Amino acid sequence: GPIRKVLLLKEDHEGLGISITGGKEHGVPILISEIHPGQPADRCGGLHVGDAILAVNGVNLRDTKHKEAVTILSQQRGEIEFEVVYV
Amino acid sequence: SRFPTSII
Repeated sequence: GPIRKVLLLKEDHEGLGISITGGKEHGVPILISEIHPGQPADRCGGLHVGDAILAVNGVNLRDTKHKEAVTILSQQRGEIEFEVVYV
Repeated sequence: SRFPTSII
């Protein structure tokens, strides 16, 4: 599908509210496998199961290993911009 | 999951 830019608002006591799978070491993108109900990703409205996360706050995640992506994603705070695509 | 999954 089309590449999309999506804004997520997270408070400091919260996680993102997603599960991710995949990573470069497995030859697949960082993929959203779950959107947890009522948490920030669900509330933002624009992130969905099956979306590949291409970048977050301008940091490319296309070639990142799984744990690299976890570190990068969990570091982001507040108003967080995602670049995603559903394939 | 086919590959590892992390909740974040």
